[PDB]
Amino acid sequence: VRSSAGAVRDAGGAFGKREQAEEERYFRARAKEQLAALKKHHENEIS
Amino acid sequence: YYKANVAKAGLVDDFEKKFNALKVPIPEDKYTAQVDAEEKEDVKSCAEFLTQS
Amino acid sequence: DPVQKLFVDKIREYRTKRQTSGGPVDAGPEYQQDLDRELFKLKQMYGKADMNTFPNFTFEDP
Amino acid sequence: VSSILEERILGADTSVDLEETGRVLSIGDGIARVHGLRNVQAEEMVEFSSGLKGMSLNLEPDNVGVVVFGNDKLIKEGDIVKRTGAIVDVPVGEELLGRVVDALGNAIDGKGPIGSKARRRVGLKAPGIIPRISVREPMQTGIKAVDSLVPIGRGQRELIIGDRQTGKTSIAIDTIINQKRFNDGTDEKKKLYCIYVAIGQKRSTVAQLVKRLTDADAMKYTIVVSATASDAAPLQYLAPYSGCSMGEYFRDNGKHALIIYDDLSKQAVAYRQMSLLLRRPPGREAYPGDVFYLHSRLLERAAKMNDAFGGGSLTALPVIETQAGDVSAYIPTNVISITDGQIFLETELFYKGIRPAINVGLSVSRVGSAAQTRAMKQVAGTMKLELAQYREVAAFAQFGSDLDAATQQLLSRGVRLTELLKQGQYSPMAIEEQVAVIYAGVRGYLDKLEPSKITKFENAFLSHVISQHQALLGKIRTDGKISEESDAKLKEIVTNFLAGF
Ligand SMILES: Nc1ncnc2c1ncn2[C@@H]1O[C@H](COP(=O)(O)OP(=O)(O)OP(=O)(O)O)[C@@H](O)[C@H]1O
Ligand SMILES: [Mg+2]
Repeated sequence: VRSSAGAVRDAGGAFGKREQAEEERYFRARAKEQLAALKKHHENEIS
Repeated sequence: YYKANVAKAGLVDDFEKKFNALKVPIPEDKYTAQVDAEEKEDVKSCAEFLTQS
Repeated sequence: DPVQKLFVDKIREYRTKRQTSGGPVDAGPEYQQDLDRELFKLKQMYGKADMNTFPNFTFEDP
Repeated sequence: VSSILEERILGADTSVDLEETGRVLSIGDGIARVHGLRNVQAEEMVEFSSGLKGMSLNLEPDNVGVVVFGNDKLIKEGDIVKRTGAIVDVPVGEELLGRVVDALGNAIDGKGPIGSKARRRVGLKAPGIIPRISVREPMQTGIKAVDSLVPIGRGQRELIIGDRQTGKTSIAIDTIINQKRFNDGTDEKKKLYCIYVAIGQKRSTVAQLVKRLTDADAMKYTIVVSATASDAAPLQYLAPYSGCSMGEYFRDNGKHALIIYDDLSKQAVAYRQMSLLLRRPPGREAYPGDVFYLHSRLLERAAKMNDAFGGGSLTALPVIETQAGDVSAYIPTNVISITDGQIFLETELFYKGIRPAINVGLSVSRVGSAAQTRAMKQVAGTMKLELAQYREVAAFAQFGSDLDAATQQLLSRGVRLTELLKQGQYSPMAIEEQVAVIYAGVRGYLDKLEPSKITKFENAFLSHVISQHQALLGKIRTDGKISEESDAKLKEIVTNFLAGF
């Protein structure tokens, strides 16, 4: 009897979905700031 | 052995002889030219640097 | 050894065959078709170079 | 041709004989129920009229249940079954080396016929308790992890267990290829005559395999039995014993052999089909009650004869496949309690980049220190202790920092050793090169070198040692120990090289 790696997501329990939740915060916020920065960049390049 | 198994009339020894006649092109020294480098480097170190040092 | 008529039967069918070997008797055009297909496939496995000479190279130096 | 056909006809056996006989009552699913054959020995080879074979496996009081060695499309209720009186036997000798034979020792390679002289049964008994002598010599597999942490002596059963596509056959074939250096050399006390039994594989896989072996010119000393997926159940149930008898010939002829069963979980399935069709009572997972006797009487032929019976040997590396690390299933536990070890392979390790994906935590060998050379023993004792220490606290790895410098050292050593154990495919290494690399690894001559580069170092080091200091390696190899002079010389080479890179 043993365990595996990357198994807190397969169970789909409470943690399996809270983990999706946490990751999705982090990367939604990062995507927002990255989109703003890319905008800023192209708008600056108009000059 | 080839002639033995190879019932072909003469192609066996035909190619045998032709092969034995054919000779490979040995490559020729063409990079082999920068030797003065050594000597002129020798100058930089042994003449242009020896006396100044 | 000739006591078994089977041996002589096979033997003289064989003989008549060898005498007929002036050509491959009763080859049948399907024989030729099989030859065709497999001979091509063999050649492609062996390449397309003319199978008669010493294909020259004229090797390239650095 | 024609002229050859003449003696092809002549070279026959036309004679007839007064033979016993029984007539088929029934047929279907590959199981004839012959009626008659009153004097047929259990487990005997009968021949049907059409031309097939059969192994009269189930002597019931009124009929004999025979198992056909092929499609029974050729058999009909009413056919004649004539007994031969001879238990199943197979050809043996050194004529087989380099050939490919099927379960019954019939060349399926084209390439002419087998010119064997002496045959041999397939249901012999294993050597007793007195003939054997303790396992002492090593079988260099050429794989760092196998050859240092989980050694394999000659005369030892070493299960190679693991899930699907983790590299079990690759380990076996690296082992087969490694023996080339011995089998080309001189001494006859280090030549291993590998055998490879392919069960349940498709003929394409065995063809690719023999291609690999031929490329490395490793066929001149290998036999390759093959009961592939299309061959009726009896020929898969019976191939391992054909291989084991071909190997027993060497073993009792004072030679050293090595037999690789691949898989042994596709032989038990074939035996289950045979039994369930013969209507024998089923058991757990539907396997009969003999699926332990089956394997046990096979893997107990791998012995190491003493010096009064010749001094021969027969290793055995049964490859087993476990369904998602379910080592508790029936067959995995049946074959784990027969053998002297296990080389566990895992996919978490295979995809982390640790290839070969050996899981040193679960892999053990119950000979242990013995079955190693004194040099490899000296290196591997410290390596094993260091790796165990690293494993017991690897859980912290993802943090690393924020922790004591002692555990930081432990992680910085374990990572280096793990990276050193990584190996390529079909690139086995002589024992001296393994000792050199793992010496440069366990003595701290890499702790200051970033892990990502270790592999580079390894290769470079070998190129810088093989081409430069073959004398030192020969000194280590001929006497398999590190004399203080050799130790210091290794230290100097490691230090100066690392400085020069
Ligand atoms: N040392 C290695 N380095 C890199 N890749 C490897 C190594 N060993 C095995 N592999 C890869 O693992 C794959 C499977 O190998 P292999 O057939 O040996 O495993 P297997 O368990 O026998 O497969 P199966 O169980 O399906 O027969 C191969 O495609 C090979 O590329
Ligand atoms: Mg395999």
